Amino acid sequence: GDRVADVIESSIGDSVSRALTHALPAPTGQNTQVSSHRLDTGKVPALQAAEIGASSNASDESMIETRCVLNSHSTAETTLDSFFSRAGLVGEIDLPLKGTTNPNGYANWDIDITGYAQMRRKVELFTYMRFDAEFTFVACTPTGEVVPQLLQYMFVPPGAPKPDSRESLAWQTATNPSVFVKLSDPPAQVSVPFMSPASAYQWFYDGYPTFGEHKQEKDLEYGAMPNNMMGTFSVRTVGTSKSKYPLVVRIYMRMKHVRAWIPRPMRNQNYLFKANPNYAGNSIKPTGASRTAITTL
Amino acid sequence: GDRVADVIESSIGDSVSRALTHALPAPTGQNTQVSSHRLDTGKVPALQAA
Amino acid sequence: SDRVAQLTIGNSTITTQEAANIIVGYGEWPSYCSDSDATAVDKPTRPDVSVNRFYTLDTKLWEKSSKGWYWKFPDVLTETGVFGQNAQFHYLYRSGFCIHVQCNASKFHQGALLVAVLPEYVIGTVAGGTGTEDTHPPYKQTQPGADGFELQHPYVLDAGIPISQLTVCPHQWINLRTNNCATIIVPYINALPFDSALNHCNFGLLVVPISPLDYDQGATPVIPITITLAPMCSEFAGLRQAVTQ
Amino acid sequence: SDRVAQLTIGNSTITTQEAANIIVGYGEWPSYCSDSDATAVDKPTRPDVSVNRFYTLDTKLWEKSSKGWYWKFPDVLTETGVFGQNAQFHYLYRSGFCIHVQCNASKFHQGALLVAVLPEYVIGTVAGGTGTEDTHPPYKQTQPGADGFELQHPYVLDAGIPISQLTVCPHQWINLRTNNCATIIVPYINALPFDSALNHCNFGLLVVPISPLDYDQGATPVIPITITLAPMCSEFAGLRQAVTQ
Amino acid sequence: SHENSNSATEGSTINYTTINYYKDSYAATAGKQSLKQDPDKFANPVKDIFTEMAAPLK
Amino acid sequence: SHENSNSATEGSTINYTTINYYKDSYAATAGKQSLKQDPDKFANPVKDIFTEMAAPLK
Ligand SMILES: Nc1ncnc2c1ncn2[C@@H]1O[C@H](COP(=O)(O)O)[C@@H](O)[C@H]1O
Ligand SMILES: Nc1ncnc2c1ncn2[C@@H]1O[C@H](COP(=O)(O)O)[C@@H](O)[C@H]1O
Ligand SMILES: CCCCCCCCCCCCC/C=C\[C@H](O)[C@H](N)CO
Ligand SMILES: [K+]
Ligand code: NA
Ligand code: NA
Repeated sequence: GDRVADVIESSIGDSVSRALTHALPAPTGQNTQVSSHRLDTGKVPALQAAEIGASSNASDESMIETRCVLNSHSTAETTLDSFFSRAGLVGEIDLPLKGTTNPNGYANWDIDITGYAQMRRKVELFTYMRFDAEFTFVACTPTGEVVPQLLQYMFVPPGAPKPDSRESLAWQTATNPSVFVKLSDPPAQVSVPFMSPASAYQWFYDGYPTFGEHKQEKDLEYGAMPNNMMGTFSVRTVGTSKSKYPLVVRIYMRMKHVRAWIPRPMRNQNYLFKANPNYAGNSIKPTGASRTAITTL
Repeated sequence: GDRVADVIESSIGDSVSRALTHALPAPTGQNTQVSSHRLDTGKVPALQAA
Repeated sequence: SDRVAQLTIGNSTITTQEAANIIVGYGEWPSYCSDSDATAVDKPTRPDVSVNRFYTLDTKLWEKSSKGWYWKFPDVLTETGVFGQNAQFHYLYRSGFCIHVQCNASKFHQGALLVAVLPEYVIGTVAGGTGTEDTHPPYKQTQPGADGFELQHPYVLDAGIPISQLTVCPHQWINLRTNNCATIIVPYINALPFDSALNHCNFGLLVVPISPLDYDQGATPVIPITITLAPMCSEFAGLRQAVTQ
Repeated sequence: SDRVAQLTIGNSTITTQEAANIIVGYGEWPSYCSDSDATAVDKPTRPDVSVNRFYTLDTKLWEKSSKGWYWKFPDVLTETGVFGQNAQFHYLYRSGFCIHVQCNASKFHQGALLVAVLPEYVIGTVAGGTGTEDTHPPYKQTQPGADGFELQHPYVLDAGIPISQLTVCPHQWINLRTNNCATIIVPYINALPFDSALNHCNFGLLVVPISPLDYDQGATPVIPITITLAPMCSEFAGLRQAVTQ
Repeated sequence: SHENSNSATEGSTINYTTINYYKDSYAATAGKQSLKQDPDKFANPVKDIFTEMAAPLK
Repeated sequence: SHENSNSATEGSTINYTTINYYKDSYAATAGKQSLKQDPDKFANPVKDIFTEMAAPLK
């Protein structure tokens, strides 16, 4: 029981997030209302105070004499699902015959979509994102040819044994999900749920994954978010003997059922490395085009 | 006939001269009323802005 | 009546006679974690007044050539007062913050600082200049503590993103002819209900001159920028011995 | 709340943060000509927004020795924009005007301009000095166009009348320590319902320094006076080819 | 239908309209989102809101 | 169904009868149009209409 007044009257524990704003339906662009001349003292829409941190509240109607316009222009194409639910390339896997990289007929790809700039720049507009996804696998030879070859794709979550050869016992796939498909078949396609241990994936994590001294050698771990590490994607030609053909698997991802939070400035310098915002210090370029003088076009 | 809103709501054509002042009868000079001391903040009749 | 203000919390009070309203980040006030969002089962500790109060941590000098600085939260406070102690003894922490940046001059000085809060402010390096070396920033640059850290390349926020768009984040400006402070309230931002005050900085505070400081010879040339902040709705859990990192 | 103002008409907006209210000449707002006052039978044209808008026509420099200037209405606008075209193509014209004279300085400058509107401002000449020669002012002095004209003898308004009594006309003062502009609204004044925009100037605008401009060496010495005006309730009739005079 | 509530958007303040043929909802199409917006959250997050007509700093 | 009104003909004075399997209406079949015609618009656009029996110019 509580008896001293400061305890009774305290707000310690209020779990309700007091919100100053709320969403309104806006299926179309706003309309324009008729306006006329205003010759007044006291009323001054045009004057603002940007220091406050808010954007100007002045509208067309108050700055010029406007007509009435019934705007039926839709806002549907700018929803998160509209912007993001379009398949883009997020991974390429090579399976050569005579090669330096994967001459053994299998390959392991750590799932990380930050290797391609188009897709990456788009998702990095937000800090946190939660979504489901549709993955499509397009396979062919390096010339774009289709050959009668059978492949196995397996999803290996963190902790499951990664295959170490085309004949690894792990390909028994008694629990992991695998897809068996021919290059001659249409691209394989599957749905993936939101799998992070967190409520969202986060393209930016200002911190370290572990405790301890963060000495120079363990600085490559700054920014590493295990909550974003979903595992490995493994592929192999299905046989006990080497395949007769060199292959390429291109991975496309289409997000769906998207939610995003905390928008941020968009990347303006070329990307250099996966999941790390390093930029070339000697080649810092302006965000856009430049001109010779401010008084000339 | 008029149908677009800006035309309906416009004041183009108002022939009435809006007047801010009006005449009052004044057959004699104004009278003087009794007044007393005023020791106040906020009230300042003497100060003007020509 | 919008230019004047008083912020009182704990045993501390701040006054200003040249304010520019108050920004409440993302439109919401700090709040404690709900029983449905929570996951850890131990009863949390909510010290209240001993930790939710204003702490004045640092003063920088604004010079005609300053590039700008940043601080990381809650890093700036992990070693200060009762808040720090709690952050060290507990694995889990969560809180909001009221940030009040101060800077006054004269009606004859000029300049404008952009004061903004950027969640998950991951720092990048110049990659050996040529961009061929995959270097990483050292602990002292990622978690600079109370002293903060000076930006090497403000135009790209030392992270390859344009400062020209930083206004998409909660912010205010300190434009000397107008105001002498910025006040921003920030709720707890993260993809988890609680986290480590040591391993993870939820956001960074940036103070960057966009219109350079200027004045005529003879006017006071020392123009300080002081940082004062107060945790709000602090909660801690997962108690054990104190740890500094 | 009387010091601040916004004037919006047409596609133009004016702002001021150091105003001194607004004068409405002779206490009445501009209005269109009534069917009982009118005499011409053709349906008039009332272009509206394309001509009733603010036009910024001229800038003069206020010097410690300036005598003052004047402009004639509607002469100042007969060659500008869609208004000018209408004034040239039509025999008949009528309109009111919103005049906004601008002049800012610093809290360290001083001086006061008298801004007034004088209907039927007929200019006189000095009559050969001795007063024996019946001379007349040249067209360029009676209808100076946008450039205006400088007063030769401000004390008598170049017309043998005392400027000391000019305040009997609609006016405002621009006293630097107080305001940076003057705003005067003028209705159509004439003994006829409509008239020629070319042959007759309904009134003159006078801007005359009464308390001389002054400041210490080192303060900005270029103090401009800019003239902006907007026709109101413009009406035209008696259409034919364009004529400039 | 009678499926699992697997979707990444289950519990969203905006309702979607989708198609599906499997027992797991995350397999469903993207569908149509609801058209609500809250610009103020980012563009006007001030404590004491000011009018369009007023002088922002008084 | 519950789709978007994307069709190039949305708001047409003649109604169509089509088939579709997608959320966007423009993906639908051409269907059947309505059989209305207005020859007069092109063949007889005169202000003062004249009869068949009369002498056109009187
Ligand atoms: N930010 C916005 N974007 C697009 N349309 C809007 C917006 N805000 C309001 N509207 C539309 O304008 C109407 C509300 O006008 P009001 O009551 O003055 O806010 C609604 O029916 C909306 O469709
Ligand atoms: N300008 C004026 N000159 C002379 N007498 C006036 C004037 N204004 C008002 N009055 C007189 O004062 C009375 C009105 O006083 P009040 O109601 O305070 O305006 C009337 O009965 C008038 O006779
Ligand atoms: C049968 C094969 C199925 C293939 C399975 C694909 C699972 C992919 C899950 C989507 C994960 C989203 C991306 C997450 C994190 C980023 O790529 C980086 N780690 C950011 O550091
Ligand atoms: K609308
Ligand atoms: Na305003
Ligand atoms: Na008074």
